[PDB]
Amino acid sequence: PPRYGWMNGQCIPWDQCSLHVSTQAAFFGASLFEGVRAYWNAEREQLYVFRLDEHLRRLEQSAKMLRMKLSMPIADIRQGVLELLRANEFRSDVHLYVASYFGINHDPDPLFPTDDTGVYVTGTAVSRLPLVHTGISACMSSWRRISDDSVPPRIKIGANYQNSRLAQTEARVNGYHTSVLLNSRGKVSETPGACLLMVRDGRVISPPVTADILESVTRKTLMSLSEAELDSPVIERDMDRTELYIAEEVFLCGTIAEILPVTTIDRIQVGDGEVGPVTRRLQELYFGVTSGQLEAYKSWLLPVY
Amino acid sequence: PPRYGWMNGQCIPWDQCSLHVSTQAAFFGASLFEGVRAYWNAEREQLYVFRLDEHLRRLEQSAKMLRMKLSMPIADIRQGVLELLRANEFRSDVHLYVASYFGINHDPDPLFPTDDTGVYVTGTAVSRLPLVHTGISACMSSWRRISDDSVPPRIKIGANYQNSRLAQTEARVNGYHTSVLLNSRGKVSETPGACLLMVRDGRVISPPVTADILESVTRKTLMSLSEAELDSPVIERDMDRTELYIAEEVFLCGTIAEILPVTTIDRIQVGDGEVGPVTRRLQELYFGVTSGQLEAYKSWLLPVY
Ligand SMILES: *Cc1c(COP(=O)(O)O)cnc(C)c1O
Ligand SMILES: *Cc1c(COP(=O)(O)O)cnc(C)c1O
Repeated sequence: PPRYGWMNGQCIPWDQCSLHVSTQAAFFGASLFEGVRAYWNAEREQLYVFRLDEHLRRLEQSAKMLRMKLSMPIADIRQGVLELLRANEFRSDVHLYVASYFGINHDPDPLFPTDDTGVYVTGTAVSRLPLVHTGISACMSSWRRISDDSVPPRIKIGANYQNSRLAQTEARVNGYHTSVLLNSRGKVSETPGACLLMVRDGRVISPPVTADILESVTRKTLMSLSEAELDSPVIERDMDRTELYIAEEVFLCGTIAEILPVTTIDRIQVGDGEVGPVTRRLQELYFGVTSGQLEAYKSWLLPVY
Repeated sequence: PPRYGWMNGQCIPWDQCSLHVSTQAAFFGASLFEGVRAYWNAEREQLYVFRLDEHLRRLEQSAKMLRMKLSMPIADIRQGVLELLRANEFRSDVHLYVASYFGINHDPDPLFPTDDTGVYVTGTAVSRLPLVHTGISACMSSWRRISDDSVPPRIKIGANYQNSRLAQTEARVNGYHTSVLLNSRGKVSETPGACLLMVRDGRVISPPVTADILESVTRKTLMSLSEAELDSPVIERDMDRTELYIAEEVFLCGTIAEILPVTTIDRIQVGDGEVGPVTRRLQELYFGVTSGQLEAYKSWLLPVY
């Protein structure tokens, strides 16, 4: 485990990174959060946080819809990420959670938000799953994705993961790495913890932001890279379940997930069942960008030391 | 605030009733819980927990769907409720939360449930809102109720309250005590924290358990009372929004809510705008039962001292 976490402006022993059970955060999962990765480059001896700004922008914007006042400005939270990476002396890849959470209730009504707000940042060392090279199996879920006008999947909040937990538990129980949820219009949305893209007739295709998905930072990154580097704009259109059986390639992306090739869906082979060239190409760009090997994209990276 | 709470088999100072931020409970709101009320009877000097068994039965059954192993048997949790009421020396009405929660992750996948499980019980003194006598205003919500095959409202888990928080925040922002959500079939489901019933053509009517509601203990109680005492079985049928404008009465029920008469919906007067006779009658029965004044129903009550 790591030595420290960071809460409300200071590093503190990991041991005592705690919320009272009566806080809205602990009880309801009412924490708005961002997953952020830092990538270690051995040649150079540097750690690069990836697109922290896009993450912080999304947190601040999501806080509006929740009527949640940030406990401190995002600039200070940026400072926090730095303090935390450094206090733990991480010399490898790191997964971070940066959170703004509701605290103790200020009101007789327990379902109304409070003004008592805090922030914390957690990081743990991680390394790349061999599944990134191998490819994974997915199944279609029996669960339907939560809807925008009910519990918006566009807000990355602790509470919104129940829909994910059910889909993901079922997938694993049935022998798959993950599953694909249809939304209430019967179209492809995403996977419990990652956006889904496919290749058909030479084009990269992904569901639009109205398909009940989170608007992934990694998704947006791949869209830019496909456009700028492969001269292949990603087409955002609704997708059907049965298209995945005929696509040339399918793969998933997100901060934690990185880029995961999907080689079987419900045990049907995607294309010829191998990791596809577009996937590989996008993996090469993405790993290149995040580790700081491609100068053109350097302004996405925050050096830590 | 109360002096103690109860966690994992023991009373401990309220101050240190805490979860680590990395627990599934803290982060996702992955706590299965029951609201339970204890009622103080001044003549007699006794505290009666109401229908604890029905609450414990629902918790254990809900734990199955979540693949959550109870940390201890329900009999021990019953013991816990007693220990806690007594350690705090409560001599008035009490609201309790009894919770089984997921702890630290045992698995690389953060969306898969762990076997590290605990339980806790919280209680605070409360007293009856004057709104029980006055009646409240409701509005129809712009938010739609979460669905069974997405995030089941039948499971009372921390995480499932986001849908409630949004509806309830909006209600209060707009000058109402609460709101009524339609489900995805466009029918009446419930209110953020209470089931809804109405009276039309002399009959008490409530949405069925397939309208995306929690199967309320208070709901079931009122159904028995209406049947046994008023000779008026509650009819369980879908209800439309526009029926509430023409009903003779509307009222809400749940543990925390008790029985709340609803005298306006979207500022339209329900019936003649006064608390209705059926509501009053059901309030009299319900307050009679819970405080231990009606011997016929004594076996619903658990005496504490
Ligand atoms: C966080 C998340 C993703 C990944 O998005 P990023 O912004 O790339 O981290 C995808 N889907 C869901 C459901 C998520 O919560
Ligand atoms: C707990 C709850 C109720 C009330 O049910 P009881 O079993 O009477 O306590 C009603 N609706 C919702 C959404 C709830 O979570």
